[PDB]
Amino acid sequence: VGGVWWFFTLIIISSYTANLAAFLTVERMVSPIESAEDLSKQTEIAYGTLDSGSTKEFFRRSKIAVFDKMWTYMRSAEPSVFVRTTAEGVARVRKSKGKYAYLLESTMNEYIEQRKPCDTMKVGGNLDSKGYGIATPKGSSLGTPVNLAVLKLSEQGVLDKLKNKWWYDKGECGAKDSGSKEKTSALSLSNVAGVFY
Amino acid sequence: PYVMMKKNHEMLEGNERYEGYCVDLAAEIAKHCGFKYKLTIVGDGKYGARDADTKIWNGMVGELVYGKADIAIAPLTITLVREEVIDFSKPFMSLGISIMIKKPQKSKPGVFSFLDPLAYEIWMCIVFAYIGVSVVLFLVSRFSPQSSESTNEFGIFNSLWFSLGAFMQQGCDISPRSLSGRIVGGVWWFFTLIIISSYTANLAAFLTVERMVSPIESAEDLSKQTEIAYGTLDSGSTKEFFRRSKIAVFDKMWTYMRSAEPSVFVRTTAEGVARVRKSKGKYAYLLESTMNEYIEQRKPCDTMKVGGNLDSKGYGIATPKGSSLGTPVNLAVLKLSEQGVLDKLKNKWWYDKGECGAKDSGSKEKTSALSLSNVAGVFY
Amino acid sequence: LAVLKLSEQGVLDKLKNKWWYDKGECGAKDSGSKEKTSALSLSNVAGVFYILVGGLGLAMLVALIEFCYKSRALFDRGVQMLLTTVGAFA
Amino acid sequence: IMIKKPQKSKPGVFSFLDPLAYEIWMCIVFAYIGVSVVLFLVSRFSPYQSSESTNEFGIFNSLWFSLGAFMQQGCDISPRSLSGRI
Amino acid sequence: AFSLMTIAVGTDYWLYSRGVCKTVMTHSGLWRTCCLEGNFKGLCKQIDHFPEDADYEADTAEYFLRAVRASSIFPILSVILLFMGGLCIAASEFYKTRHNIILSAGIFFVSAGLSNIIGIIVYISANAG
Ligand SMILES: NS(=O)(=O)c1cc2c(cc1Cl)N[C@H]([C@H]1C[C@H]3C=C[C@@H]1C3)NS2(=O)=O
Ligand SMILES: N[C@@H](CCC(=O)O)C(=O)O
Ligand SMILES: N[C@@H](CCC(=O)O)C(=O)O
Repeated sequence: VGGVWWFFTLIIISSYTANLAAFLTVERMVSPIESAEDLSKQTEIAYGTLDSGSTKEFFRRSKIAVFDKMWTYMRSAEPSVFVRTTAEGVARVRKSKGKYAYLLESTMNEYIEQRKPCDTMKVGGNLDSKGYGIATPKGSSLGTPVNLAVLKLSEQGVLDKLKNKWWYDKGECGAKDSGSKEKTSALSLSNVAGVFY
Repeated sequence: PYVMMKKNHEMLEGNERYEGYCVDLAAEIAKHCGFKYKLTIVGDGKYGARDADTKIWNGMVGELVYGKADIAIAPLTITLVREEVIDFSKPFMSLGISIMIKKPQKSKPGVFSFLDPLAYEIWMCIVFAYIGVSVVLFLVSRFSPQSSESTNEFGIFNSLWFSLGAFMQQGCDISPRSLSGRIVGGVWWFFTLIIISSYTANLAAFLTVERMVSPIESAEDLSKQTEIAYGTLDSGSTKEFFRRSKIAVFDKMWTYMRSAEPSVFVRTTAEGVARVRKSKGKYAYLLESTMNEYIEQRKPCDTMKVGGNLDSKGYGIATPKGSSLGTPVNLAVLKLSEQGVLDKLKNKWWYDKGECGAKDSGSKEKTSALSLSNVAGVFY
Repeated sequence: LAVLKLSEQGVLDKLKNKWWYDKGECGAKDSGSKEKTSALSLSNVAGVFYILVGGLGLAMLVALIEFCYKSRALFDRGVQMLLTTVGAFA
Repeated sequence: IMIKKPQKSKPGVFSFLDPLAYEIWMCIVFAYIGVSVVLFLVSRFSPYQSSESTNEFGIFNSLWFSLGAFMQQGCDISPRSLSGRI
Repeated sequence: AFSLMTIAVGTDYWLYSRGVCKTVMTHSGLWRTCCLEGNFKGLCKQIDHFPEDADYEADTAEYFLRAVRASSIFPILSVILLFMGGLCIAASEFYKTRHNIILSAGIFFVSAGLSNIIGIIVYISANAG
């Protein structure tokens, strides 16, 4: 009985002290809301939209019930959830401290998160897709040379290289490219405080 | 799943003979535009790209240009060569160049996985050395020294229990007190301080990373390796992508595509899928991400996509130049895209056949706890 | 004039980057730095098994000679006083 | 200079004593002899039936306590004095 | 005990690996590496510690391991000492009352295991590579 309980102890204890200093310094990320289903199960945080926007006109034209709730939330919400520019919607999220959400396009939400102060986060998948296009008036002569020119950039990867250049060369937050690199530190008493309790 | 053979083809008739993404999308656009329609299949079974010295397209678009076919609703890549001589509507699906490789083995830890950081010759040579010590510590402590052999408490059964106590480091009841008793008691102490520590040092090594790291996921090592040949569809726009490369690693990709013996270009995608399965790391295939989605979402589930997309091309509903129907066709696609119809159609075909259905993104963090399945063995 | 004109643009350096790297690469040149873990082999821990058996033969030897000494059959207080005298000196 | 690139060398038969340098294993042995003589000195030092043999620590047992204490193994004996427990 | 050594020295299913039977699984042994599952089968050749393309020249640690492995003294020692313990335990029937002779026997048995156990360790050491 003792001889096996010894060998039981040798495996369990040595597996407990394997990576023990890591688990006292996990540094978890909470991420309270993701994945727009769980926007609708935790709807108490205040959503936000752009005035005169496609994000407005998408949710004005709501058909899916998860999408219909979040607009019928915002239209009767107090106060006016709309902001006049992107710099108004970004700043309203930053002040409210996890309490005000703003629904916005994927590339600006890519851009704001990269730029310091970098206190915001892009969670959840895209809820659709939509495109920016160079536009001419209907019947314009320039429409045909431009329409051929868009692919002709894109097949060469010129547009992708220009997309690689601009969205990466701007202000980068530290946890975007080289924030993956790790390091070690001494144990703090706030890490081991329950054992003294 | 853009066009799939329906099970009851010889029972059913007409456009009901086929069922697919485009078959559903053709029905949706014909409602909003208001035209009767009759599906066909290309006889080439191919994508229309240009002949040398002839320019006559062999594939769907060659059936579309030449007055034969009216509308081409298919996974047809909008590239510059096509759009300069046919019309496209606005795209309906977004994708890019991506890689399919086989994840080889799953290989979860077995139930005796805790014994792993020492080899099974060592555990066998530990048990031989544990018997080998404990017989020697018996033989020393029992000699001709009234009954003064009995002053040593070491019979053989106390000898097996001492060296088990010294090996598991759980203390010991008694201790040898002869000179030669303390030698064997001293050396076995020095033995067990190395071995138990070599266990706990190596078990810390298994408890951060015990998995597989992907060989070519950075996509520049995929262009690099001469063992892992890589190919794509013949007369395919993926091949037409790399014939005009301007990036240096992409400049090297086309060169091995040109200089592979024999042709790594496979006649279809489904036969190209079956080539990588036979290869087991020897060959890689290059295909579109939405074309590589449905390969993962089917059994044997051993196909997975590495990296992001290499680019961002798109598919289109194709019409001839100056085709009068194509503009309400074009107004249809922006209607279908905003009404959530296309994403719902992109939902339905690409999840409900999730027989694999795993969505195992992975608990990537190496600061992950032990599970009871990992240390189930010692309880047994 | 053409040699520098390539070289100031880094064209020659880019052509030197291209050719000497795109050829046959041995495995320990670029991605041979990456590491991994494995079980301990007995050839790694073999000396500890030697020392164990090396100690067991010794312990049986000394246990035999104390039997041959006792079955056959001593410091003096003076000679150790001389022995602590010489040892302190040296 | 080109030579035939050598094989990656296996560790020796004394690879266990590699994480501590050679200069420390000589100073671990020297600290071992240093402790066991001092532990022999403190106890068995004219206490005041016969008090000269009250403690169980001879020179030979006190070597075995220090060897036991180094190898993380418990022993039978224990110091049991204020100056000996230090 | 004396049987299972002298059998094991004179039999050659020691190791099941893949290697060359002529100079591809091996009926490999302590003296003579033999071969199974091949086109030719049943031919057993002499094993060879190799100095040709050796890569262990002027090794202190390997030159000890080459000598002990291929000239397997320790399983030979584990036979003779086990045999010598057999003669002292056979000599307890006739010329008894010596009352020392089975300790002289019994140490030879314990020694013959310490010879045998390190003969395993040198065997596992050498074939790894
Ligand atoms: N769900 S998806 O990614 O297959 C997808 C992708 C796309 C969709 C619709 C869906 Cl459902 N429509 C857009 C369309 C909206 C306007 C911008 C691009 C076209 C016209 N094209 S897209 O961005 O290529
Ligand atoms: N780029 C958007 C801005 C409005 C929005 O984000 O909804 C548009 O053109 O409509
Ligand atoms: N859908 C693609 C298939 C061939 C490829 O991926 O290159 C096309 O129309 O060109």
